[PDB]
Amino acid sequence: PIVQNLQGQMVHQCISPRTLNAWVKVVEEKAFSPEVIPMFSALSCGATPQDLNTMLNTVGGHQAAMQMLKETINEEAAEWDRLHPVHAGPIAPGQMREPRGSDIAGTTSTLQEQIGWMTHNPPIPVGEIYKRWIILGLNKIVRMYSPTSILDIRQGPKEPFRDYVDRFYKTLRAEQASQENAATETLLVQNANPDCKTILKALGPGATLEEMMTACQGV
Amino acid sequence: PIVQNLQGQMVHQCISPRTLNAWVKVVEEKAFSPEVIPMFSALSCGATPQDLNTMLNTVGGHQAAMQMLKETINEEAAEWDRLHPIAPGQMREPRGSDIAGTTSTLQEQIGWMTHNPPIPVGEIYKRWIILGLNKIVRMYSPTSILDIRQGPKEPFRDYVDRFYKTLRAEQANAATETLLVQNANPDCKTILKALGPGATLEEMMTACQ
Amino acid sequence: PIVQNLQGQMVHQCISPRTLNAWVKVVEEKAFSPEVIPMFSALSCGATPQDLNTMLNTVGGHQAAMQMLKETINEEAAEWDRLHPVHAGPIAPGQMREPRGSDIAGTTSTLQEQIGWMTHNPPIPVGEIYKRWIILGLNKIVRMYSPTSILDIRQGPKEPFRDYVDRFYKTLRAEQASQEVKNAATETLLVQNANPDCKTILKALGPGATLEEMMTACQ
Amino acid sequence: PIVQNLQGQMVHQCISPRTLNAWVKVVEEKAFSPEVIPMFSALSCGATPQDLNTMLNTVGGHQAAMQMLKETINEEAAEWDRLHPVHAGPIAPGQMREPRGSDIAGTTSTLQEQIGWMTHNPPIPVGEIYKRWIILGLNKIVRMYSPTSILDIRQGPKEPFRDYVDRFYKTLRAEQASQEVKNAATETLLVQNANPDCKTILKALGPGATLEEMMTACQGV
Amino acid sequence: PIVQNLQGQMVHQCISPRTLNAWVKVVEEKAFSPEVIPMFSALSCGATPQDLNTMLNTVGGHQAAMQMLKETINEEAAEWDRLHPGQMREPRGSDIAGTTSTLQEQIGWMTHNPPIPVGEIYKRWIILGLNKIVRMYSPTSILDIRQGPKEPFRDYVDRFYKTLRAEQASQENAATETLLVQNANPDCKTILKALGPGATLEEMMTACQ
Amino acid sequence: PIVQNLQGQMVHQCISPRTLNAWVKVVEEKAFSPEVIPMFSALSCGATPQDLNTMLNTVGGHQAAMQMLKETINEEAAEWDRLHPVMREPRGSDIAGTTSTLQEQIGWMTHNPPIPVGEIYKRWIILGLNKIVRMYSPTSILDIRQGPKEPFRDYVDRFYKTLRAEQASQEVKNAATETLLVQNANPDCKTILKALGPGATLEEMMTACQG
Ligand SMILES: O=P(O)(O)O[C@H]1[C@H](OP(=O)(O)O)[C@@H](OP(=O)(O)O)[C@H](OP(=O)(O)O)[C@@H](OP(=O)(O)O)[C@H]1OP(=O)(O)O
Ligand SMILES: O=P(O)(O)O[C@H]1[C@H](OP(=O)(O)O)[C@@H](OP(=O)(O)O)[C@H](OP(=O)(O)O)[C@@H](OP(=O)(O)O)[C@H]1OP(=O)(O)O
Repeated sequence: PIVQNLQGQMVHQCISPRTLNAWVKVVEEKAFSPEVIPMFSALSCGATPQDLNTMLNTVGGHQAAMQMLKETINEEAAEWDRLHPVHAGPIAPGQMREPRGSDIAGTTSTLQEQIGWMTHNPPIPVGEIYKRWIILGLNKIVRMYSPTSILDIRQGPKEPFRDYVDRFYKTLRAEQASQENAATETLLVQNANPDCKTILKALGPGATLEEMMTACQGV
Repeated sequence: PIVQNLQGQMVHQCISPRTLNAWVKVVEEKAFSPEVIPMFSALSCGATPQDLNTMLNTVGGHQAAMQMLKETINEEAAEWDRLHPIAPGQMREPRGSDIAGTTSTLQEQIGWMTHNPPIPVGEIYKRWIILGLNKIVRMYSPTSILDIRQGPKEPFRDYVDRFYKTLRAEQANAATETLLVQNANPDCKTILKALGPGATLEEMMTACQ
Repeated sequence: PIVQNLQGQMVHQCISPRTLNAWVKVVEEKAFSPEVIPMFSALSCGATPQDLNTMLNTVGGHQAAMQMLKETINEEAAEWDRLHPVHAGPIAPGQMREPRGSDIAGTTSTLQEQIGWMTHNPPIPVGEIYKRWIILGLNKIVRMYSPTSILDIRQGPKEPFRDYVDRFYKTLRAEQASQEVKNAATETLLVQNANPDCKTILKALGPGATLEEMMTACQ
Repeated sequence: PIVQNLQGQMVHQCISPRTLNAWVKVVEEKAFSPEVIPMFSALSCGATPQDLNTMLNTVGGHQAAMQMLKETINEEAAEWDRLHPVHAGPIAPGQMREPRGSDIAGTTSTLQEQIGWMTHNPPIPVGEIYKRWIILGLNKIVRMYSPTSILDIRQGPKEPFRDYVDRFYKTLRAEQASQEVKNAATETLLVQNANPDCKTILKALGPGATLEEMMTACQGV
Repeated sequence: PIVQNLQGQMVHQCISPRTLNAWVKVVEEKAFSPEVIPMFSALSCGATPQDLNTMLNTVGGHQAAMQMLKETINEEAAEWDRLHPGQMREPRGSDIAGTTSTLQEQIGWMTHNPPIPVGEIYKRWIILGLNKIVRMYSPTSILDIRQGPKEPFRDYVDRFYKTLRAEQASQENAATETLLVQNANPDCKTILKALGPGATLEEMMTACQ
Repeated sequence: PIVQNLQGQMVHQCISPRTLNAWVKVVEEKAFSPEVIPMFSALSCGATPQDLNTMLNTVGGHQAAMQMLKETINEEAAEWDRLHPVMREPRGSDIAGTTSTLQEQIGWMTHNPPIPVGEIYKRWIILGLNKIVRMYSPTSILDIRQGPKEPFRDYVDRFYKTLRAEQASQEVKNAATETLLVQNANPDCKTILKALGPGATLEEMMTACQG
């Protein structure tokens, strides 16, 4: 990554073995659960395109997801090339060549060029752009790899309400690739067992989740 | 987080993998026991709203508690917007979603936190998060304090352990402790009542040994 | 904690996750064995009252011991307030206010104030004072939670002398006897409670035998 | 490795035990799967030829692959010597002798000479050149140790399409030591080797479908 | 410990949790095998008497050995007081052992010009006591190490020099070579005597391969 | 070890617990396999004689090998004293850290020009470890024969692993090793290898015998 030292310099630093092993183990253990996407975004803090490619390429399995991710990266790179055409001619002294789509993705750019863009005045954050594309692709992968539909989450006859809500919002987070309505509240209240459904319907509209789980604690 | 370097400057630093793994494992292993809230407050030392959202979002399970936490954060953000509705260099004040890192960038968060005077959006957001976590800890407590009664052959030390564990869970005030003397078995209750008021817990546990 | 940087300044540093995990695991694994108190004193090196409260509050179990520790801390704070009365007289124009009992315990003081007292010239080491109180309370807890009395430590018929002396001095360390009481109780109880073989051998060594000679003769 | 410190100096640093153990365990657990090569490239960040030789020599097994790697390194060194004949003359003042093939491989060069080449202005990245050669040899080893041909990857009757594509691009990555492998023949072989149901759906999607659309259309079949 | 930072200054540093855990686990796993003494000497690099007392006091078991070590430290302190009955004050025996000296005084002696290494002296005493403990905790006598009928010579020499290192509290003579050749099984004994006197261990183990 | 700080100075640094534990675990797990010697050379990077003695003395087992190593170190020190008759000049035992202090070792290693007592001692230690590795080698290269159904890759693995063990080195390939390699292969792979002809690289040999 590119981090700031003690002398106030933006310098390049080798990616640590702890970060590599952490990302590899996160992918091995959690597959493409939603919480993988924050973790990735946290483990690639200040990363260069080379570091991002390193994190993605060290994954051994999930090659379908990785190939999808390459297709998404190519789409976003083509859009970047359409919106930011690199002008021909020679580069002025003291200036950097403008990055193509593959330059942001670390395919046709060197590490020295990536450091140059990221530490230039004004900076071109190629690492953050590439990370944005990668996070788009990973959102697609998370939505695709979601196992269960939200319509199939129904509270058991003797299942506690807390576990039912856990499965509900876990499934919803998996299918939306996001933790961010009225249809969700109605689907939530509708799929409860008769007791909790009667209590929740008795609570009236406009109720919060804390009140809902408090009213069904032990029912 | 935003930390002070060995040269005296307040700079931004990437959140360490050990802190992330430590928080994730704390949530996975301890669920929402009370001691999770201090640990969190220690692992988010000097954290920005982005770092707080990172710590909360890396949690895989307990999505009911996390959604409750989002509701609490939205409530506190709406309250902030209600309590905080032109100079040349008048810096913009943070909205509710700006403190929560929803509508603010890392550059803006560092801007508020390092301004003169500073607006510690990280500490405010951490205050809201700790409120929500207090609610979650209070709800996830298994037993009520009124249901903590000393067994016929239960040692007094274990009974006090369960008593103050449950009490700590439900109080995420001082008159509740009176229940400790009331819910003891007849022997220990008679001895403790004989000790009178002003008796410390050490004397109580010694008298019932 | 408060540590020294490169330019010789005493600055505040966030408590590391390794120290937190080390303290939590020490409490979980060793309960309130005596060696926990030195370990604590080592893990809280240079700690502020906030850091000490963090270390105490991260303990999940032993809430009876933690409440006892809170009572002891309140006692020592009240004694501090008794020994340092707030004087009603002429204060110097640059006279900094002295910390109260609750200020040293981190209850009514902020982190900036704690750093202020600890880094002042001359310093008021509120962290070391609070750590002294906490170590007093932990001493009480260790003394109370000691399972066996020293009078009940008797060498087994086939128990090796090394294991018997190990249990003897472990129990003695747990009960915390003064050097005179530990020397008398050690001289009479140690030799007296040995099995007939080791007792005969030890008696054959003559008076004034050191523990090394006693354990060598019974090997 | 040669890294930059807090004061912006390029200094030599002893290779860390964590990097050594990480590389050794990666070789022990993953053998010569493709993902080993990126990992290597990450663990040898800023490495000198001496550090590269250290990482390669700490490998205990796979001595056939290691000896092959020595042959590849010697070939690339001979090619370097063919492309850069050092002039039989005296070294200019304030300069360094140009590195031969064995100098880049750390065989006939000292650590101080490697630091000299790597920290000179302009630098001669002997570590990056040697790493390029090593990555060539490791690419050969990965392609050779690939167990299955891409032609033998056929979707099972009840195998999910996601697992079939996983095995497909995993095998293809192993056989090419690369992930930029998706062309026309791979897309047609991919659609062709699917089970009748998924093959009918994929052909019904039409030409030019993305992999996301292909796996979405065959989800739950 | 007192270590040198990146700016060439000798400063005091808090003992790291990794060193504490390393020492505690070394004592728990290896007990008082000889190799514990070098490890200790490595983990107490640059340590003050306070740090040494910290390392010794964190040991939970082996309280007999710890009391022995305390007695040995008191003996060496009494000997130091016997040898030492703008002039800086000299440290007494209890000052070197960290009993009657503060951390400020220890740093004062250790960082003076010329330095008075109270930490290295205390470490010398502690290593003496630990040598005593290692010699006592040795399980087997060297005279009882005899090569088995089908035991390889390499394993026999391993046990031989492990036991010898345990009873010497050091691995650094001729009676050991004669006892070694004497304690071999008949085959290896005939081969070793056929090698002749003055044979090195490499030749002895090579001849029995 | 002696490492470089921010002011460009060579200063002494306490040996880390992770390096000690790494070396101890390497000895416990790998015994005296050849790859231990590079690992050692990497874990003692910039080490002082005191640090080298620390790494060697923390080994709990293999006391026969450690005593052999002590004998080799004493031989190399006596030879150093014979070749260099007498800051004070270092003796053989001074380089081995026996009769020298840490301050003296730092003095020699940080002098201009430096006297690398750590690198000399490390050379001696690596000599002794080479002896130990060659002795602890289990099998002779002449006993490595390809099984009837053993893949050629595994046979070459055992071949060059055994050869590396018997020479304490990887630079071992020559004409005798190539002819012994082709000779000890099973009839099928031997026929294919003979069909390749001379000058065939190991890559071509392993490709021709695949499957
Ligand atoms: O006190 P800590 O926060 O736990 O700092 C440690 C310490 O780093 P510094 O002393 O440089 O701050 C370790 O250094 P050692 O002395 O053990 O070598 C280092 O380990 P490395 O040697 O592997 O650099 C480790 O870093 P890592 O996280 O990469 O394990 C890092 O811990 P933090 O990174 O968590 O601060
Ligand atoms: O001495 P230990 O308490 O057993 O500490 C180890 C050690 O961690 P540290 O050296 O950072 O304290 C391992 O680190 P390695 O050098 O083996 O890498 C680490 O393993 P990881 O590398 O996987 O982090 C492991 O952690 P884990 O529990 O996740 O296996 C952790 O053990 P504890 O966590 O029990 O302290």
